[PDB]
Amino acid sequence: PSFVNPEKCDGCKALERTACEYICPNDLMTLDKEKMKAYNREPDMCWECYSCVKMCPQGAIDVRGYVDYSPLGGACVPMRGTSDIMWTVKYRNGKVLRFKFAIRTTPWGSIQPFEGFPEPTEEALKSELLAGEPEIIGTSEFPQVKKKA
Amino acid sequence: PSFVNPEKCDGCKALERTACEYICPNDLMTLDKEKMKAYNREPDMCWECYSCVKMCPQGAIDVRGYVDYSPLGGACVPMRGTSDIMWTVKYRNGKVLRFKFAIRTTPWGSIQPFEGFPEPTEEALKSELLAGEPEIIGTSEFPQVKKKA
Amino acid sequence: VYYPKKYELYKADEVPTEVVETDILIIGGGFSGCGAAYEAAYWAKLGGLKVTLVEKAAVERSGAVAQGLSAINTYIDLTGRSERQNTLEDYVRYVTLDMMGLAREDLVADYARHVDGTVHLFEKWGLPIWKTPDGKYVREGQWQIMIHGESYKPIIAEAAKMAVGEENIYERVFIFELLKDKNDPNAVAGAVGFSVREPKFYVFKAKAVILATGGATLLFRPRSTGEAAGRTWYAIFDTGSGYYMGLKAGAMLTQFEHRFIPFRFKDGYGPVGAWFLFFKCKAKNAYGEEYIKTRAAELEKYKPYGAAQPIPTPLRNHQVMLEIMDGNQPIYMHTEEALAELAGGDKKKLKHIYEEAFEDFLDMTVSQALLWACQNIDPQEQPSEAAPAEPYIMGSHSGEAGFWVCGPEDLMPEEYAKLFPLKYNRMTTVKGLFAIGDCAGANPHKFSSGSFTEGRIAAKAAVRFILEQKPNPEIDDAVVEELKKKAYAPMERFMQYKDLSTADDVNPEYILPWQGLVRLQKIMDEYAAGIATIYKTNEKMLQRALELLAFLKEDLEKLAARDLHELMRAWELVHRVWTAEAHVRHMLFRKETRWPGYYYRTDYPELNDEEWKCFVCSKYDAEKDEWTFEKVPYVQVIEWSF
Amino acid sequence: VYYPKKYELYKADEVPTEVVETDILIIGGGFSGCGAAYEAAYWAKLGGLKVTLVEKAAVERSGAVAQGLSAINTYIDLTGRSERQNTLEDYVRYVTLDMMGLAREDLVADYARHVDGTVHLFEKWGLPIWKTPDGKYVREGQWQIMIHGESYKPIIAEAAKMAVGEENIYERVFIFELLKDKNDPNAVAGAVGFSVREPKFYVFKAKAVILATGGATLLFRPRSTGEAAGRTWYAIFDTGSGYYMGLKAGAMLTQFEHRFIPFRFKDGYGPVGAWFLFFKCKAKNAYGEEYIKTRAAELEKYKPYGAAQPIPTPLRNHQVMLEIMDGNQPIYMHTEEALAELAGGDKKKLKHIYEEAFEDFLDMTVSQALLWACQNIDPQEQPSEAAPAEPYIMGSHSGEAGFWVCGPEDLMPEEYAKLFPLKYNRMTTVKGLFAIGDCAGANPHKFSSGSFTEGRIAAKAAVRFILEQKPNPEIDDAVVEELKKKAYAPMERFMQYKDLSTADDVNPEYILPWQGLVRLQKIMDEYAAGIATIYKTNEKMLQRALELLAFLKEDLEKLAARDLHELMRAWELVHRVWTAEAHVRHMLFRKETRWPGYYYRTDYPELNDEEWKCFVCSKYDAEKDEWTFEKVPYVQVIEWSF
Ligand SMILES: Cc1cc2nc3c(=O)[nH]c(=O)nc-3n(C[C@H](O)[C@H](O)[C@H](O)COP(=O)(O)OP(=O)(O)OC[C@H]3O[C@@H](n4cnc5c(N)ncnc54)[C@H](O)[C@@H]3O)c2cc1C
Ligand SMILES: Cc1cc2nc3c(=O)[nH]c(=O)nc-3n(C[C@H](O)[C@H](O)[C@H](O)COP(=O)(O)OP(=O)(O)OC[C@H]3O[C@@H](n4cnc5c(N)ncnc54)[C@H](O)[C@@H]3O)c2cc1C
Ligand code: SF4
Ligand code: SF4
Ligand code: SF4
Ligand code: SF4
Repeated sequence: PSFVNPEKCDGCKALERTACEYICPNDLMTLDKEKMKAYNREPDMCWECYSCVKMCPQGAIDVRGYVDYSPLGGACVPMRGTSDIMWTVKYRNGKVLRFKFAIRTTPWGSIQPFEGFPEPTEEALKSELLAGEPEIIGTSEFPQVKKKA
Repeated sequence: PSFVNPEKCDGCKALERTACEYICPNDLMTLDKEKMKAYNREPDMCWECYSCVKMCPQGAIDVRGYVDYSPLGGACVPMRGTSDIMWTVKYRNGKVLRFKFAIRTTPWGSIQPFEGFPEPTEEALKSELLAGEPEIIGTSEFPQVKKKA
Repeated sequence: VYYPKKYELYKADEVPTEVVETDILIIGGGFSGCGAAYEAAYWAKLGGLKVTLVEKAAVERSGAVAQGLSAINTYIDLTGRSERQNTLEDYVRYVTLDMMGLAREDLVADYARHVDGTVHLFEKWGLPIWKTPDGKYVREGQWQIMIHGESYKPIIAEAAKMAVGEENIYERVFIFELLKDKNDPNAVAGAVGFSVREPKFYVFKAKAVILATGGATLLFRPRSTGEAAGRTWYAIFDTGSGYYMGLKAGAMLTQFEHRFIPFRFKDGYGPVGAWFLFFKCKAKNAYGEEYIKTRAAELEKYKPYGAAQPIPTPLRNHQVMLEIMDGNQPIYMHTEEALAELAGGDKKKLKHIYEEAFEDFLDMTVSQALLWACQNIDPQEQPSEAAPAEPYIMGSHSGEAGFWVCGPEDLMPEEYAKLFPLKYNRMTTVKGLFAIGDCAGANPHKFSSGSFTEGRIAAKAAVRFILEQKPNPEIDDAVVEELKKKAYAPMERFMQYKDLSTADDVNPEYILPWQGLVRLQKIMDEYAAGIATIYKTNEKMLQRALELLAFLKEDLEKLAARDLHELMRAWELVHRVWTAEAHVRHMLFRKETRWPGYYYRTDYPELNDEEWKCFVCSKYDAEKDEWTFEKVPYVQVIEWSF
Repeated sequence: VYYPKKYELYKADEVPTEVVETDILIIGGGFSGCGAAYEAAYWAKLGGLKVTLVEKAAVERSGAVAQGLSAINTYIDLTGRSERQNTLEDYVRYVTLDMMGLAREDLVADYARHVDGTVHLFEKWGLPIWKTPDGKYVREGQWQIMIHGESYKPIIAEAAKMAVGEENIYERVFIFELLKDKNDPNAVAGAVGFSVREPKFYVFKAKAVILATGGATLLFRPRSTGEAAGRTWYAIFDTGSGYYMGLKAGAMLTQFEHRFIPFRFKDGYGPVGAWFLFFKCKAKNAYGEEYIKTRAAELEKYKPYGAAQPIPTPLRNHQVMLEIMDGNQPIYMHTEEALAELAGGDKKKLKHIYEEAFEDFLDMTVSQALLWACQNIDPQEQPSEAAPAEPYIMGSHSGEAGFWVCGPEDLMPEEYAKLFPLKYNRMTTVKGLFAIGDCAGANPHKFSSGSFTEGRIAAKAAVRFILEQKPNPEIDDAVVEELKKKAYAPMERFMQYKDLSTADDVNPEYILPWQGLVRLQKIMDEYAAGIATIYKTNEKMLQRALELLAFLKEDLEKLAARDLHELMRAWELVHRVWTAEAHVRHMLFRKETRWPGYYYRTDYPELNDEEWKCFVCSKYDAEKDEWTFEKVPYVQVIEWSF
């Protein structure tokens, strides 16, 4: 499960929103208004998806493998950028692996949902065609499927 | 597991020792110094042995069946005396059963450990005989067992 | 187990209500929901319709794709953009055979003819697809393509946000019940929910509602019960919310007995698809036997399903189960032999495939890479253990449980249209209510691309439905107030009975969400073909399950919650309990064992094509508290042969 | 899971040490320990010896008999005080056959010739024994007598207290390690422990030490993993402490592969002894089949064990396992039919036996009566489900796991005396160290009476040992200091690393006791023939278990504790881990399946009387960190024939 490093956590300084609390798909990350530091409120409901880890601007969040099956010592640390993501995998035995994978081929926030699509029409609304079809499918026409004789 | 009724518990403040804390075989019952009331500090380690329930002079302790398999509503309440114990079993559907069993045929603290036994002797120390034998066994001679030829 | 730091209690009458009026309401902002939001925004312009998306968490990472995915499991490729082209007929055949003969081919063929377009848009939007030097999409198996998908959800979330607008997206709002038309008992009128960030009750009034809540997990006890209870193979974030609210509304379910048992890397449940299909890894038992070989003959009894290619997943699981029952564990994924073989002595080639192997994990199930790190397992040196996880209920993956939905007018046979008052694509038997992704049953193998695609399909159908039928649902304020009281009842019960015990979690008058969940998991595990009995069950066990679920259901009326987080947990439990009951009743009804490997009815051990080659559909009547089941015979819609 | 209300942290250097000098130290104040204290107090007078009893909880209710017991399971009756008299030879034969041929008959015949005297004393002290109108003790089966034993332990505690003196009883002191003679690597010198009520370290210096800690539970994952993980059938209070400290000292273990799998009422684990033997209850599968009969054929292969009467318990279990594997659950105890048949239409008779039935539960396992109440089960109307629980390790009950101990001079054959440097009754292979009750292996079926009796035997032998050998061991102060540092290390580690995380229980540098225990339970459950695999295992699985236990043992060096309660939990975990390791190594060594029903080695499925009719004894050498095993052939000591 995830856990917050007190020394690095700043309860999200003056930004507009608490990153970890905002991103967690299972509503586990929250702030301790007293310490002004975050924590996982229900670790046995943590999917170890690393969303909080990746979005913490201070890199104050890490993941400690579930105790049920995890010997101590292993760690996976991501450094997510804009076009790629870097990973450092450290083994219990000291072994260290480093990888880097692409994550996006276009600028963030650049999506134009219906770019180049014609305007919808009442007539079109009655066909089987979705937005952009049949062009976006790549075929010479809307794909046909042979019905059982 | 066991749980304490705040209304009935007085923290054993009028006694030389805290009954539940003293009796629990798994060290679960303890006092919340703030409230001066007891509580089960680790319910999933409760064997539901009812020792605390039986020894609470205020009858402040009851047992709520493990949630894993217990529908709400059931209860077993003991009233332990000196020579017998009474039980009231209350079903989820409201049915109530009452039982009463003997628990001791002699006064408490009346045991004389070696009553009637002769004094131990160095000669006896070398035999197979335990204190009070062979007569406490019901035989005038020490029981013999046939060894295999 | 949950131990809140502090109380966050509110009484229903102290909570302000926010009314939101929209035309199309999408419940769940995962892949199918985002697909619906995206497409709906396009057609909605025809009537100036308002589209609203409600999500319990945050759309950027919510749902099954939170960590990303290492591949798109459904890409037909009708032109040759990938290393392997396929036909729609072959795909439909594949899915029907994987379902051991039972799949709504009209629905499968429908998402299949649309899915490639969705994938092409994904790439357009920035998703990096693995490519060969020649520029071809890299194939994993026959139907999947590899992707650098760490940001797969964020990319899709952006497309949806750009399409519908952030002002139309409600996050951190948990939907717990649907609202029906006061003017019509079999029509939807909206839904109710509550915020998990503040005291606020939501009332969504809509003409069309689309269920996209994902499937259901944690119904069954996992193979790890401590912290690792959180390591469910399928999305732990999905708790059968759509199944609950839809069935309560009277929408019919189908194939709800069809659970999916995933055979994955042990404990961490890392993916095996790439290892099997791409790296050509072999799975062998403790003695080095490749059981897909030694157990091949045992599939001969499942003609012609056992002769299909690939072999049906349930049958592959069956071979695994046979090994497990014979005591031939551990079962190993020989990654070390796979990597050595593929590299062929080429050290640089090894480094390259080694990076690919780790990306396969780091792009979607980091826990497996973390598990290897903690256990000092280097895939190039030693094999890894594999095992089947507990059962999960969903309709987008290899499982086909979900609502019985209408198909396209050009593919759906009369045989399948009989139960729909209105014939709109992906609409349930409840007018105005649609189901997509995991929520739509009988048409599995949608996966990421297919779920998004199914959402697009339903969204266009929803707009058509609104503009054609012109509905004007009226919510029942009386029912709304009843639901508002129920919504926060757990908090009021906690405050009312907490004084009966010095311990908040040991009380005779209420159960906390985690306590009720532990109970549900034990019942399902022991009686509903869970891991406890190696997925076996029978009439008696299922009947006892219903009895224990009855007790649990009654105890839900005594649920307590200490804060908003736990209040959501309480309702997620409620949703899972009813999902569980439906699953049990469905398994009890089908008197055969059609998917050995997923579950076995020891009292009806054989597959029965003479009497059970049909979809099992059911409807729950909330008023009478009665379940009615029906058998809808399967008919082959698309042309194909074994 | 444990969530302390507040911290209670101490550093070793700040904890005061209290040194206690004594002649005989008894570790554990349960039934065997109280028997030792009682008997030792009698003979000690010969040399003015000091006897000390140390208990981690409170003797009044500590151990397996905390709730009381409904019967005394071992009463031979050589004179006719009960409804059925028996002979010692018949008893020895009975125990050897139940053990599938492997029992130290010198030890069994020995406690058996003494046990009745103990029972008679128990009654004299106030224990109410069920009696017939004629005044005879009421028999349950052939060897047990029914008792009104709610206060069974308090009575025995009083006897021990009156005998040894309250000033010689230390309660709430947890013993975690033994001390050895500085000048003799195979002689005991005392033990170390700590209070769980205050900061105090104990150093006990003794000439003889008697291990009476009870067996080991919670090594395996239970069938209930939430609150109900606390509902272990055997004593949850016993965590294999004696096994750990004794094996660490170099005392040899025997039959440690012999776990006991109790078939009891499902979930609550109420007793079945009275129901089967006294009420003549029938156990049937889901289809009304009485499997002890329908599975009779399967036992014929075991010769002569399969034809024994009663049928050996492991074989009775085996019949049950076959039903479970076939998926014929639920398995029912037909209490409704048993009561009806016994009453014979007499309503007053019914009320009487009905009260007897409830007392059988209320006198020892209240949880089962509570379960019935919560589930609205009335035994006269409907049957109850039954099931085998997870494995437990102990030597006083139906399991014979424990230390290899010396027998009496008049019964022990030369064949069994070889490994004992000193031939004193119940002394282990370590001079001055005795083992009794659950701690003494190879002589099972002692139960309450027999355990107290074995304690009496060891006690007299200990006095004889001291007076004859005049032992005078010297503890090693350097070791004591190192152990004192180890004792509180978990607290110091918590303080040193808690700042790495905002959450006390999610830290990368330490595991809390409950976290290490969840892990241990999962390992044992999945690889050491736990419930997960229906008690099946093989060489590969066991070898993997050792690998995983190795990781866990290394991590024990990183245990953390937040208060004294958790510090005890930390050491109780340490004790279980080593016990678990010994159990795995023993199952791995024995290449046969002699106790099907308790565990199956799928790689060696048959019972082997040709090469395995021997006791398996092992020794752990701490200095070399090596385990050594040897086979000691069984020899019939007592005259009897099948
Ligand atoms: C471990 C794993 C491996 C997989 N591997 C592959 C792969 O490699 N390639 C591939 O193409 N596909 C794969 N998939 C499948 C894929 O992710 C799904 O098919 C897809 O996400 C299903 O979409 P959904 O919309 O039905 O569910 P999801 O995407 O899960 O979305 C459901 C949404 O509903 C929300 N929600 C739930 N209940 C409520 C409520 N009551 N109120 C408000 N919101 C709610 C959730 O928070 C989430 O945002 C995999 C899934 C998992 C979990
Ligand atoms: C559910 C159940 C049903 C049973 N039914 C029957 C029956 O009907 N009739 C019958 O005759 N017998 C029965 N028995 C068996 C009987 O109770 C035992 O045989 C007997 O109690 C074993 O004695 P013991 O001394 O070995 O263990 P126990 O009596 O358990 O005593 C062990 C002691 O050691 C203490 N201890 C443990 N670790 C440490 C440590 N590290 N430091 C200090 N102290 C420690 C414990 O707190 C306890 O006080 C049953 C047991 C159980 C649990
Ligand atoms: S996002 Fe990071 S810095 Fe901000 S509150 Fe969470 S952990 Fe602390
Ligand atoms: S790892 Fe994922 S599930 Fe766990 S706390 Fe972080 S964001 Fe939430
Ligand atoms: S024994 Fe009863 S009155 Fe005394 S502290 Fe415990 S619960 Fe409270
Ligand atoms: S019931 Fe028994 S184990 Fe549970 S708290 Fe009470 S005395 Fe302790």
